[PDB]
Amino acid sequence: TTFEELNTDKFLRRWERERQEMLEARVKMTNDNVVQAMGMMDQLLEHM
Amino acid sequence: EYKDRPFLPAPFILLAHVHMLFMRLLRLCGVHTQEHEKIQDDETKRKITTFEELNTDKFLRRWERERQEMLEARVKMTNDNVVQAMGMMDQLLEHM
Amino acid sequence: CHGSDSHMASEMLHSKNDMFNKKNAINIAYDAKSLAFLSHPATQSVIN
Amino acid sequence: INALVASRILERLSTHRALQGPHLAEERAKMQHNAKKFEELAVGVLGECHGSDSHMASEMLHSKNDMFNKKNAINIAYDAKSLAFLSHPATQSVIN
Amino acid sequence: ADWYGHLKSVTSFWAVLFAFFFPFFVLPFINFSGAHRLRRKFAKFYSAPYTRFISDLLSHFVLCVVTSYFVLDKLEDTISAIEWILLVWFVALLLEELRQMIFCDGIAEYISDTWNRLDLIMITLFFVGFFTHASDPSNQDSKVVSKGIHAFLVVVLWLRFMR
Amino acid sequence: AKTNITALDELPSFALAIEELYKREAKKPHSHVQRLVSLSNTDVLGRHYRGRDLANTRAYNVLRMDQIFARLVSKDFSVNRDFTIYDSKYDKVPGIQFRRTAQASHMLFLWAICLDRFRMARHFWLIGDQSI
Amino acid sequence: YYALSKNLGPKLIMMMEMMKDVSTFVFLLLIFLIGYGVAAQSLLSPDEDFSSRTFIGVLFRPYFQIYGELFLDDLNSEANCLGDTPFTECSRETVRMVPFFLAVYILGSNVLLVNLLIAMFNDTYMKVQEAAEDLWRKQNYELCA
Amino acid sequence: YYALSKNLGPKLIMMMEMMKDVSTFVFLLLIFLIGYGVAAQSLLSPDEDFSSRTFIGVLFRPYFQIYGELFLDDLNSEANCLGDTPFTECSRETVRMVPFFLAVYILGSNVLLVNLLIAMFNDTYMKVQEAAEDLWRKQNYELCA
Ligand SMILES: CC(C)CCC[C@@H](C)[C@H]1CC[C@H]2[C@@H]3CC=C4C[C@@H](O)CC[C@]4(C)[C@H]3CC[C@]12C
Ligand SMILES: CC(C)CCC[C@@H](C)[C@H]1CC[C@H]2[C@@H]3CC=C4C[C@@H](O)CC[C@]4(C)[C@H]3CC[C@]12C
Ligand SMILES: CC(C)CCC[C@@H](C)[C@H]1CC[C@H]2[C@@H]3CC=C4C[C@@H](O)CC[C@]4(C)[C@H]3CC[C@]12C
Ligand SMILES: CC(C)CCC[C@@H](C)[C@H]1CC[C@H]2[C@@H]3CC=C4C[C@@H](O)CC[C@]4(C)[C@H]3CC[C@]12C
Ligand SMILES: CC(C)CCC[C@@H](C)[C@H]1CC[C@H]2[C@@H]3CC=C4C[C@@H](O)CC[C@]4(C)[C@H]3CC[C@]12C
Ligand SMILES: CC(C)CCC[C@@H](C)[C@H]1CC[C@H]2[C@@H]3CC=C4C[C@@H](O)CC[C@]4(C)[C@H]3CC[C@]12C
Ligand SMILES: [Mg+2]
Ligand SMILES: [Mg+2]
Ligand SMILES: [Mg+2]
Repeated sequence: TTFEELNTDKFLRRWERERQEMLEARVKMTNDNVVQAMGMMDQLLEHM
Repeated sequence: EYKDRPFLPAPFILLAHVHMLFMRLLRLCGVHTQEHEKIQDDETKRKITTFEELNTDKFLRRWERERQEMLEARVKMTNDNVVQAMGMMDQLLEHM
Repeated sequence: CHGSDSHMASEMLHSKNDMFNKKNAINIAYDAKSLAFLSHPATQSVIN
Repeated sequence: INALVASRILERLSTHRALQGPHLAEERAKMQHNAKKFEELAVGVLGECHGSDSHMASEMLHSKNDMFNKKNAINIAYDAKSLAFLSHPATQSVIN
Repeated sequence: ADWYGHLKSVTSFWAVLFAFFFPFFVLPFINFSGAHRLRRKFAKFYSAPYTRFISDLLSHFVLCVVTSYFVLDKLEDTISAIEWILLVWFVALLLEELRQMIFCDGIAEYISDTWNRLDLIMITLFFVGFFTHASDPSNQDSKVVSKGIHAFLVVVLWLRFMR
Repeated sequence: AKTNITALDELPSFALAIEELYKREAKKPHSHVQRLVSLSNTDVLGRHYRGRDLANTRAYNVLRMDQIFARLVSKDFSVNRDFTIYDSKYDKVPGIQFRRTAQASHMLFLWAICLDRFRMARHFWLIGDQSI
Repeated sequence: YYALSKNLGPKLIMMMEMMKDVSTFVFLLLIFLIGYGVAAQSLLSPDEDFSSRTFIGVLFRPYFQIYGELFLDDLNSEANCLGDTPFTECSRETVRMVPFFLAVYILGSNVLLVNLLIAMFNDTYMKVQEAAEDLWRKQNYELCA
Repeated sequence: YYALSKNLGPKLIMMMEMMKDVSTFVFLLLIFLIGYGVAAQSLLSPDEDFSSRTFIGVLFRPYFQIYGELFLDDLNSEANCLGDTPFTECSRETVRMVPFFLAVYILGSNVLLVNLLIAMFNDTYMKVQEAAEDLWRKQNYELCA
């Protein structure tokens, strides 16, 4: 039972890491990050 | 093809042929009968029309969402966003 | 499971489960018609 | 020669009696993977040599090595069962 | 859904064929997706395109088997009963082809289809062979030439069965 | 409301809560949960035998749903439930806090498979045990 | 007992899969065979009462002619043609069309249908070989159980 | 000495690879051949003591019938059927089933198994042609050494 739960958590961590190393996810992550980056620049320009 | 064909098989289709000829003769010369059909109500037509327009808009929204989730569009969008980001930094540096 | 400890994974696949009527997991998989599970190398190793 | 020897040792260790066991599976997999990588390195360096000076590369492949018991590198590659190295155009040109 | 008409979609080839052969024994015990019941089931089941297709198949299959028997068995010194049945059958087929010519989308649309071409060649071959036999029924040579034309008739009939 | 059946009265509060989640989903028009329960042809305890008030007011109890899912898997599914462990007399037992969680999780997971909500199914699958 | 083997077992599952393509080939060939058999049997014997031998004549040579046994000496002898060149100087001129009918038939059956069956087998093979391996792995448990 | 050539050498390595598929075909055919051979030999001679000739009769015609030599004149003569139409007017009615058994057998062997072998050869060819080229390049050094 302990072995099965540990390997279930281990597979989910490996699966999550593998899905984050895909090209589609990285391009999507990069796009959302640049959008949030301009939000932060909207704060810079306001303050300036 | 099989909707308009008479049901009676090949040897016995002569009876069907003379029956259709009898109907044509009795409608052209005799004129003792006519043709009857059914016409759909306006309510079900506007229901079909409303359904078709709603599904057209729904497909276009789904199609637009699907085209924005493609890799090429996302890379293009990311490129234009970084270009606009430097434009905003040209304003920061100017002001600074 | 098969990556971490193959023998313990074999013990896990051979364990009769009190819930589920004391059927081993391979019996469950065959009854569920899971072709992908049965064709896996770990399951095939236990069957061999 | 060291990359070929490295590929051979990892390949022989991956099927050796000391590495069989339930807990050693990933280790074994890693060995085969690393072996393959070293084989690629041996091919790559060889290719670079043949690109720079083919005749000097031929002299290099024909050189008996004092360490390694005076066997030429092609003899080492055949003994290491490196199919990728033997199928390379540089090695085949030296054999021809 | 148009193919099966007012019948359920789970109906198989054998069920519809059995219902076609046994009308009074399979129709009450069937699901349709007294004067008000029996007449309605008869008018709905036999107006379906699937039933008409099955009737045309079975009819063409009997035509092939009966015409095959006629060309294998020897011709008599007069026009036989099976010859008269086939004569009535092919006139009917010719009238059906003429009806198809009138109610299609032009002569070009009908002649584009290869099965219509096979139908015309089929009807033409039978009538040449029959008139060849019927010109001199007691002549042995006429019977031989008629069966020679009717060999071509049988091959086309079986080719036409692939529709 | 109080029930004459001893099996239904033995059920804890969270079982009634899962029954409430089934009831809310079932009251929607053309809902497949209601159709599944009606076409199952079973009584209140889920036995295949095909008291009208008891058969409609408590038609979505967890035992009956367990029997319906059991018939969906195979001919010999029989999930073993132990609702006695949720009583206060078993608090001194060491590993019971895992077990009480796990079983509960399982029941909710079955509900999440029934409504085809994959994310909650994956979450309750992760919380409980016997993953494979 | 071939199913235990890693080579013979999946191939047996694939053979059972190819039986549908074989059945498709049989349905297509029945047309050409019956059409040619009734026509050819009628041309060879045009003045004979129908019997069981007529039916046997309709199926025997056409079916075996798809396997290269052409029966040309037997067909020539049955046609009552006495010339040195085959199917010449015959009593009836219609029976001289038998080699032609045959000429169409083996073009239809061997050249067209058999090669089409080879194409269906190759496509079917590429589509369902991995599924056969998976089904063999399930049958491994079935045999073990 | 064909191995030196860039065309004949890899093809010889591939031929040695296809021998396993040939062996698979042989194992599948043995079933149909023995079943049909014992059955057909028994139908042709049902009142004969077993000898070495019975065993030779079980293997000779079935194996050679997979290559188009059907032996129908020889089978018809052996069946003691005196009719003009083949396998009619026989002494025993059971021997008239030989053409049918044969009809199943060559459907099993030529139509099904041979075409399956063509599919296995094509798949096997596409899978291991590059490996054969690599193995030929290693054998080039072996021959040079
Ligand atoms: C497929 C369709 C279009 C073919 C039509 C052509 C057939 C029916 C016709 C065209 C020429 C005809 C042949 C012409 C002359 C002779 C010689 C005579 O002594 C016997 C009949 C025989 C042998 C005829 C048999 C029928 C025949 C073969
Ligand atoms: C339309 C397609 C199928 C082509 C049809 C060609 C047919 C009609 C041709 C091809 C070979 C021809 C035969 C060749 C030779 C002879 C011998 C002659 O003394 C009588 C006619 C006869 C027996 C011919 C009949 C017509 C024939 C069968
Ligand atoms: C490339 C391929 C398709 C060429 C086709 C060849 C055709 C036209 C040949 C091959 C065999 C031939 C037949 C062989 C023998 C006879 C019998 C003779 O008494 C009349 C002609 C007839 C009936 C021939 C007609 C033409 C024929 C059918
Ligand atoms: C594969 C299995 C299902 C086939 C079963 C059918 C076999 C065993 C049966 C069905 C009909 C039978 C035949 C019926 C009649 C006769 C005629 C008689 O004078 C000799 C035996 C013979 C020729 C029988 C032999 C056996 C037979 C062919
Ligand atoms: C189930 C599958 C294999 C089909 C089986 C069909 C078998 C049983 C059929 C097909 C052809 C049949 C034969 C055809 C003709 C004759 C001649 C008759 O005077 C006696 C029976 C006999 C010898 C038949 C026996 C049964 C037979 C062999
Ligand atoms: C498209 C293909 C598969 C058609 C199949 C044709 C089959 C049904 C045919 C081809 C050869 C035929 C056989 C040929 C000869 C004989 C001998 C006779 O005395 C009894 C019938 C019998 C035994 C036939 C039975 C039917 C048969 C097996
Ligand atoms: Mg038509
Ligand atoms: Mg868990
Ligand atoms: Mg041959």
